[PDB]
Amino acid sequence: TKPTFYVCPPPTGSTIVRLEPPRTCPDYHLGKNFTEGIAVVYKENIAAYKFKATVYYKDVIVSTAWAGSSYTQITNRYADRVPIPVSEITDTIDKFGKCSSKATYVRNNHKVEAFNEDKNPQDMPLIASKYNSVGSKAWHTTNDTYMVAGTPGTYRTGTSVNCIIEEVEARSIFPYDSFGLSTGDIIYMSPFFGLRDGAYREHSNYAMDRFHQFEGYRQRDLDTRALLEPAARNFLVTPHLTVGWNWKPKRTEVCSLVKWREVEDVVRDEYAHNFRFTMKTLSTTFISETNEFNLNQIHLSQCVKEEARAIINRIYTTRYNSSHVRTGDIQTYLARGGFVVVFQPLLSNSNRTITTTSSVEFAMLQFTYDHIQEHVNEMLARISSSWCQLQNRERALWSGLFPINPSALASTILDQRVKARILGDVISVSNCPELGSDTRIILQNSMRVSGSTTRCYSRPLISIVSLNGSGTVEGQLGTDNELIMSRDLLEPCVANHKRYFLFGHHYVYYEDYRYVREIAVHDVGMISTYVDLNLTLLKDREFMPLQVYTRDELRDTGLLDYSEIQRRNQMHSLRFYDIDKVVQ
Amino acid sequence: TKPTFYVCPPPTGSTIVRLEPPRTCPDYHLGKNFTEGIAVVYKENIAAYKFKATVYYKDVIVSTAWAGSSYTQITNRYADRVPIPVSEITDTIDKFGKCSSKATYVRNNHKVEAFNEDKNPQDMPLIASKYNSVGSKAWHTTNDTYMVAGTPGTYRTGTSVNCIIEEVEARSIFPYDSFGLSTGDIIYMSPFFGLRDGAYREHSNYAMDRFHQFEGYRQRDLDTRALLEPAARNFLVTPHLTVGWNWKPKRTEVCSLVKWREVEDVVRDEYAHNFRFTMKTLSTTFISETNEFNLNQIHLSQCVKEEARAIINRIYTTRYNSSHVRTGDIQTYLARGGFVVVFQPLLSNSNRTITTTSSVEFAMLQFTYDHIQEHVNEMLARISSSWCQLQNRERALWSGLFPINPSALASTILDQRVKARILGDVISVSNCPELGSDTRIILQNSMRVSGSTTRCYSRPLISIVSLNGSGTVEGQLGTDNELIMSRDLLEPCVANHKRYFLFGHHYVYYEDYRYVREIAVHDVGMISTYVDLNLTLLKDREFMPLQVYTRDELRDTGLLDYSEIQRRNQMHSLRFYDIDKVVQ
Amino acid sequence: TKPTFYVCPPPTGSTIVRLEPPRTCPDYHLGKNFTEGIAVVYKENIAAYKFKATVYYKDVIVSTAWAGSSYTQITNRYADRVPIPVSEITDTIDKFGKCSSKATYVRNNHKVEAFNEDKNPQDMPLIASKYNSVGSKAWHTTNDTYMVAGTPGTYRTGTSVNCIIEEVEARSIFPYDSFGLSTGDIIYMSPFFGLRDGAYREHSNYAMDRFHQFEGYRQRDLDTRALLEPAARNFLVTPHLTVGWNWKPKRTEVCSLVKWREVEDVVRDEYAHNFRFTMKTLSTTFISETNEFNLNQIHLSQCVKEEARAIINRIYTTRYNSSHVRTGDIQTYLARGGFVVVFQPLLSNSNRTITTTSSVEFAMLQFTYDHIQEHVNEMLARISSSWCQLQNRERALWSGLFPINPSALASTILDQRVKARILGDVISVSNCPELGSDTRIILQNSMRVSGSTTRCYSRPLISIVSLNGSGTVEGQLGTDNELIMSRDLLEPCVANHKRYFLFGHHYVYYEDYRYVREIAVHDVGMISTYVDLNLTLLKDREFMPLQVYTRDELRDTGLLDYSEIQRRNQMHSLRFYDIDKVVQ
Ligand SMILES: *[C@@H]1O[C@H](CO)[C@@H](O[C@@H]2O[C@H](CO)[C@@H](O[C@H]3O[C@H](CO[C@H]4O[C@H](CO)[C@@H](O)[C@H](O[C@H]5O[C@H](CO)[C@@H](O)[C@H](O)[C@@H]5O)[C@@H]4O)[C@@H](O)[C@H](O[C@H]4O[C@H](CO)[C@@H](O)[C@H](O)[C@@H]4O)[C@@H]3O)[C@H](O)[C@H]2NC(C)=O)[C@H](O)[C@H]1NC(C)=O
Ligand SMILES: *[C@@H]1O[C@H](CO)[C@@H](O[C@@H]2O[C@H](CO)[C@@H](O[C@H]3O[C@H](CO[C@H]4O[C@H](CO)[C@@H](O)[C@H](O[C@H]5O[C@H](CO)[C@@H](O)[C@H](O)[C@@H]5O)[C@@H]4O)[C@@H](O)[C@H](O[C@H]4O[C@H](CO)[C@@H](O)[C@H](O)[C@@H]4O)[C@@H]3O)[C@H](O)[C@H]2NC(C)=O)[C@H](O)[C@H]1NC(C)=O
Ligand SMILES: *[C@@H]1O[C@H](CO)[C@@H](O[C@@H]2O[C@H](CO)[C@@H](O[C@H]3O[C@H](CO[C@H]4O[C@H](CO)[C@@H](O)[C@H](O[C@H]5O[C@H](CO)[C@@H](O)[C@H](O)[C@@H]5O)[C@@H]4O)[C@@H](O)[C@H](O[C@H]4O[C@H](CO)[C@@H](O)[C@H](O)[C@@H]4O)[C@@H]3O)[C@H](O)[C@H]2NC(C)=O)[C@H](O)[C@H]1NC(C)=O
Ligand SMILES: *[C@@H]1O[C@H](CO)[C@@H](O)[C@H](O)[C@H]1NC(C)=O
Ligand SMILES: *[C@@H]1O[C@H](CO)[C@@H](O)[C@H](O)[C@H]1NC(C)=O
Ligand SMILES: *[C@@H]1O[C@H](CO)[C@@H](O)[C@H](O)[C@H]1NC(C)=O
Repeated sequence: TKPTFYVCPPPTGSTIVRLEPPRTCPDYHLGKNFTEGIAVVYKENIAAYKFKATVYYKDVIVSTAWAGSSYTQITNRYADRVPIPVSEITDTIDKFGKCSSKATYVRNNHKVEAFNEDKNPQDMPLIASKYNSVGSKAWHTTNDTYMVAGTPGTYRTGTSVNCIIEEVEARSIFPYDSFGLSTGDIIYMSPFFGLRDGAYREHSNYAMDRFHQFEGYRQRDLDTRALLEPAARNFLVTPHLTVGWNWKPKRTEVCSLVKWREVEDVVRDEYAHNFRFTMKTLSTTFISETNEFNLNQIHLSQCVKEEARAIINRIYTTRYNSSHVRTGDIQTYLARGGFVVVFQPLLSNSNRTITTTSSVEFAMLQFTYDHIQEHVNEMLARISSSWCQLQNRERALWSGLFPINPSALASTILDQRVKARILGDVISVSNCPELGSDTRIILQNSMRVSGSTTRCYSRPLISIVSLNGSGTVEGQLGTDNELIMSRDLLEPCVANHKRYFLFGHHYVYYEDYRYVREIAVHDVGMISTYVDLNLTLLKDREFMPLQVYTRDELRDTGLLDYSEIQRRNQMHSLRFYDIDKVVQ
Repeated sequence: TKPTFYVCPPPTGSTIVRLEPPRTCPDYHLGKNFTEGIAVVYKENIAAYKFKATVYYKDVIVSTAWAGSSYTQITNRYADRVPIPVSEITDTIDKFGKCSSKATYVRNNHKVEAFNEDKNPQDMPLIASKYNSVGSKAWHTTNDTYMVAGTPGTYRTGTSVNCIIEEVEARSIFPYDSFGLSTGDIIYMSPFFGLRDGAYREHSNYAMDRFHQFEGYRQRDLDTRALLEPAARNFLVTPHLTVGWNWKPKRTEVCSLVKWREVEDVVRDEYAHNFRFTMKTLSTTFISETNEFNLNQIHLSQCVKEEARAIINRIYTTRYNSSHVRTGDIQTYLARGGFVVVFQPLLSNSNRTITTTSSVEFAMLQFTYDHIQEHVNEMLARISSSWCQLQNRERALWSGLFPINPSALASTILDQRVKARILGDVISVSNCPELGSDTRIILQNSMRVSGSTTRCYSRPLISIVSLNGSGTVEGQLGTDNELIMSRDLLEPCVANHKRYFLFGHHYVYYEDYRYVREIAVHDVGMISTYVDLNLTLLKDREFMPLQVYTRDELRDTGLLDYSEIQRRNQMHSLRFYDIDKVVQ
Repeated sequence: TKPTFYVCPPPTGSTIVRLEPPRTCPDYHLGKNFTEGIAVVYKENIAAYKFKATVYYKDVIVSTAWAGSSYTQITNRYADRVPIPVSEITDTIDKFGKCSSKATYVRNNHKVEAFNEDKNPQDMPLIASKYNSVGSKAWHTTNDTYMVAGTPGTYRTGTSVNCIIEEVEARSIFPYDSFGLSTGDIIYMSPFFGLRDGAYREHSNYAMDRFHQFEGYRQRDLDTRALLEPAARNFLVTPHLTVGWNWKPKRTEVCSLVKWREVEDVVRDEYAHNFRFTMKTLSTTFISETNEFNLNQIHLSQCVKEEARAIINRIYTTRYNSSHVRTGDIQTYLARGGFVVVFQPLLSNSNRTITTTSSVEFAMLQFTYDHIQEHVNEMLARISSSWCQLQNRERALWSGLFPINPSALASTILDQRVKARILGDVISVSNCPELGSDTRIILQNSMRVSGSTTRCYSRPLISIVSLNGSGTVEGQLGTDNELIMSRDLLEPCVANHKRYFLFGHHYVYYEDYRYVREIAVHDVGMISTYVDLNLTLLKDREFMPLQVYTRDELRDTGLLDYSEIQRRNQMHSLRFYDIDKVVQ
């Protein structure tokens, strides 16, 4: 509650200062050279190469029964899948639509045969299965299996043979040196093995005697009974069945890269030694290197070039036909995480394999961060430039207002109470030491000069009585609790005089140069020159490691688990038998 | 180092200007109409429907031995799994807990039988396996397998039959038209096939003679020897075993959608034709359309409605019991990426299938971007409003300070040195052309008027001597290196005169109207009116395509790989035999 | 188009106000105590434990042929895999590199034997398969299979036996109580079962008579014919083959945690009860708890401690050898989502199992949000501090300029036209009520005082004629369309008088105290004191649920699908046979 006053001795030319000329503000050259265009992004092809084939085999069952007193007993049953030799196929099924009843094959290196029901061989028609729905079709000749019992006390052996033609779906994966079938049989030969076009250099685990090729082969549709259209056709006689598939060259069917996404409007900027591809429709930003990608380092990449050319030409002709024009041939870049962006640059009218990560967020995060960063940097640059203009403008008010009141402005700028004079075009400042304790300042009642009536004081008079015995100073009350050491502020005595003066924590009121009243500072109504800026801060957040499906849930979508079946079924003999007891 | 001076000819009323009235600032109406409430998010169910069943079968082994000189030789061994007909089950096992020793079945379309050890049929008790741990239990009758040798030189055939009852776990996937068992057998009949409640319209690949239903069937627990509780029970006699499972209706057990996450506090805002669901506890924002979702377009969605009703009612009663109140029935929205949000709106007291993506991460990105965007937009709006108030306030200082010094303020505003006059309520400006070269300005030593002593000049006097022969102008030094063409700035000769004047790069010092000294501008102490704003920019970042597990690592978690086993084991005959040699 | 004037009655001391002292601005203490260091992040090990083993078995085929008239007929063929007893192995193959031609085994609890071709037993050399490429090698003795036909009308039975030694790859998963082989056989014994070191306490589903251990066993390489180096070796005789594998202790080979990523420069800050690990090279932020993690709660975690010690010591010695120094032993924290960060703190020179999520995004998002939040909060703090200094500085201009023009500044601050007086050190304001309608203000032509020539008016004179009959006021035009009710603003008649005054929407021009002309306000040239701030807002974005591979694509990378093979092949008997017809 104690007011602090100062005592400012008269200044001296010692400390002179000046206002700095207006500072220049940096011009922020934020903005890069970009390039609009069209892009097609390609990922690695992880799917298996899928085609359709046919299996031709005969089901040769050999049943041995023991005819008993009142029953028949099967004492053996040997089921076996045997191939159909290509001679019978190309000479009987695709000729008359019939299949011989006699199996001729090779087992244990011997040429063995077998006859259904031990009868004369016939040619039976191939009849569709009862479940021949779409896709999975099969034609067989016999619905019955033959066995005989005999007279009680003897063994009799029967035998069935069932000509079966099934359409299967084959499937081969890189490096395409084998393919498995829906029946479960692995065929250790590439689907592109042949005799011409350098195909004889494919992989094959079989001898060339098992392999037959029919150029111009006209396969037969067993439903419409009509020959199909000519097409080279491979036939391979596996020890347990015969596979046949339409031959197709390797160069035109499989390709390591597949189109992932077409992007109509991209923008390529160049940031510090690296390219950047911003795609605002996907909200995805890929970051490549400045070098081109040579598609000769990747196996089987012949599709992408022409595929992307057709797609990119269509996109340009359908969207940018009139606004822009092309500027050269397509460029190929390897984006980060294993992607391949085929980029066509537009202008306005003015060996290994690639492994792709399984994400797109490392890119969506990149786009979002780039957006916020670019925008916030632009806004900060604008704030900075605007701030400079405002300071350079306020320098004029400060420089133009010093003549009117130099001491107040110099005390504000230096954040310390000082007394300043204008010595022409410069300012001579001087520190005002604060009035210490042991000092009693008494306030006089009247502002009138003694005896004189046309002249009166301007500010209230005070008496700074000293306590250390240094006498008694008699001055008057300056401004902002500044105590001048003289009474040289007089004025012509105005009429209807009313003034308020700041005395510590009070506003003393003087009417006709005499004390009238006093009012606390906290009682006077307030006027604010302050403009408000209530800026709130971003709060801290914590992200939870959320998931839509767990690994268990993702390994729970199939009908059977191979490892489960094997763990449960491979202890059939341990569970239900005693493998440790010996019989003597 | 050369100072540049100007020469300002007297202005003319030609160019008059004025201060613009205060500009209005836009009121930013940033803020949307939101709606708090509770939500439950549902994903597609990708798991298989799992139940428990029992398999009843007999292991019929037929061994053929050749008794030799000093050894016995197995010349054949035919193992086979055969069904247990439902008559024996429902009449002997669930009646006395015993199983007949005689197998009666159908092979090759003939009714065949077989007897263990070729003896009289018995009824053996079903005994638990030695490995009957939790879950996987099995009861069998015989631990031994019977075979006989005979006299050296003859073949003898034995036969075992082992009654086996196993509890398996069945598993069926959409569209639920088959189910596989832990033993490996596919049962081509839906788990919900029956005779009542329209169940006879399910899928079945078998004839109705193989199917038996026992309404009110009381199954028997082979451990506590006690009947279980009544429940309709289906029995199906597959050619190789008999499956039995408790029947359950399709409408009450399987449902395409499963609850993923309950969210207690959500907020639905409406942004440009689309809904948005902000969930601050998950930090996830889903973006749907304005339309409701009809759950009748999705197969098997009967669970979600009532399930969500119970959960949502519990959540309200446990958290928002007193603060808010409900405002109508639940609404169903299809969020983006394939999710289903069942949203219950609160208020304060004042056919196909759905395919779900495997990542809500695009939604965590959405939430984070929405947060930064909303907050930064709010802060920019506040900066803009505050900026307007500050400019509208500084307009008062500029307008109020022009009378004191019009030329300085007009030179600052126009960013060009000009001379302005106040022609009443307007300002008449005039350009000040800069003083060119070939001009020598000489500085006079004394500021005193010749002869006069009570009158002296205010600013130093200069002599602008010309070189093109245009004579010699004699004026004095104005302010800011302005060269007035006259000497009309006089003053009453003050006592103790001290002034500093700016002469190019120097402050010339004059004491009693005579030159005294000079000081370089770079030597005078400085006072700064500048407030600092050191704003730093966001730097560029590069995100690496990081992963926790690769695709290989994710295909390395199982005990066996089916394709690996098949590639290695299906060349057993090629590796270890010579399939190309013929014997003659 | 109508100008609005005011009428301000003379103020009264009633409403006095004052400028607020400068407001203090909060010092933003944004900044946390961080700790630099090195970290190694460890994920859960999901891969199977993979080792190499050898299988020793004999292929015993038993063929029964029926020699016919002009052909041979196989009436049975029983293939079987039989073990090689360990006596023959350790006494003949690893001694001489030969294998006996006689199989001795146990089937149906009887000790059975069999001889290839029914000949005298021999010792045949083990010969490599023709396909012995890298890795998968196999040595067998016979490429041929023996069978005989006989005289037409009789059955003859042959038999092959083929000694086969294959190198397989075994594979066991947690809790390591079984392992499967590449041949498909499950071995129900832990790979770490033994006789010493407490290994006899592992899991084993077999009797101890089937198990043999050879301490110091020197296995034999069948290619270089040389003994290998000594190593304890387990042998187990499974009912269908014999497995042999080098024994290795459980404590030194398998460990639940695997090193995921080494991070050279991390920074651990402490935010609200939780630790945070910022890794700027990965752009990843993990958020743990303040507690240490006890690695004794996790099974098989013995690797991580010493592994991380070696790696962390190497990292320090290679990068931070001279800049920093260590500050204690390593600390172990469980980050969120199931990760384990082993953190070594640096200083400058001044039981269950852990389940890991499959993401590295919930943390890349965390890092990015932390970066934007920290930077934007720092910038907002700087804007706020700068704003305070600027307001505290502008308070000096407002306080210092009130003496010059109190009414204009008080009208601007209060955003309302008022009339203010300076009553010493305070300001007494008074509201100026606006001049209503029914009032005609007439403008006089001359500014000259009647008769007097050395004295003239300063502002144009007006006559406010009243219409309600209240007479006619005669005053003059004040400033800013303020209508003073008196004519007390006179001036010494200057020469060359030129003034512009604002009359509504016009600037009336007066030359020598007489009306001259008028100009519309919209016609006067403009000067702007306004500094521009064009701040643009962030626009709304929508993220699409993008994916690189779908779930189908990820389940399409294998050669065969087990469930597909089983669904297609398990209806072989239903498709191609008639299981519903009975023969009588
Ligand atoms: C061994 O026995 C089986 C039967 O156990 C024999 O199968 C028969 O042969 C038919 C020809 O292959 C086969 O397909 C037939 O039916 C197909 C389905 O069409 C429906 O409408 C039929 C009435 O016209 C109806 O009988 C039939 O119902 C049977 O099939 C359904 C299918 O799920 C079962 O649910 C039933 O239980 C029942 O078994 C169907 O509802 C039909 O598409 C077939 O037509 C073929 O040919 C057409 C040319 O005209 C062509 O246009 C069409 O696309 C098809 O390719 C065909 O009519 C049946 O399964 C069965 N036939 C009968 C009398 O039901 C099998 O042939 C035999 N094998 C040998 C070698 O002997
Ligand atoms: C063919 O031969 C096999 C043996 O080769 C027969 O199996 C026997 O029959 C028992 C009943 O099915 C079967 O289970 C028994 O043991 C179970 C384990 O309990 C433990 O504690 C026992 C102490 O009393 C101990 O002997 C036993 O150790 C045996 O089993 C473990 C299993 O890992 C082996 O590791 C050992 O080598 C040893 O063989 C166990 O440690 C036990 O749970 C069973 O109790 C059942 O019934 C209880 C009712 O009272 C019930 O409460 C409980 O829940 C169980 O359901 C039971 O005691 C054994 O494998 C074996 N018995 C013996 C004497 O070892 C098989 O029956 C036979 N098949 C036929 C048809 O002939
Ligand atoms: C049952 O019959 C099969 C044949 O049907 C017998 O297999 C023979 O035995 C050889 C030894 O195991 C086996 O491997 C031999 O060839 C390997 C490949 O090397 C190549 O270069 C050879 C030039 O000399 C060339 O002949 C050979 O071409 C054959 O094999 C390739 C393999 O794909 C086929 O594509 C061809 O069609 C052709 O069949 C190869 O191109 C070779 O690595 C082997 O050397 C081993 O031993 C070396 C020690 O000196 C060692 O350095 C090396 O690392 C190998 O371990 C070996 O020469 C062949 O498959 C075959 N031999 C012949 C004559 O082709 C099998 O032995 C028999 N089983 C029994 C028990 O009777
Ligand atoms: C700023 O705004 C927030 C939001 O309502 C408010 O809580 C806070 O009190 C405000 N601060 C000031 C100083 O007005
Ligand atoms: C702004 O702050 C940064 C951070 O320390 C500093 O490097 C830079 O020099 C500062 N700029 C100015 C102009 O002070
Ligand atoms: C602000 O800048 C944007 C960007 O070009 C522009 O469209 C807009 O008109 C500007 N606003 C103002 C008021 O100048």
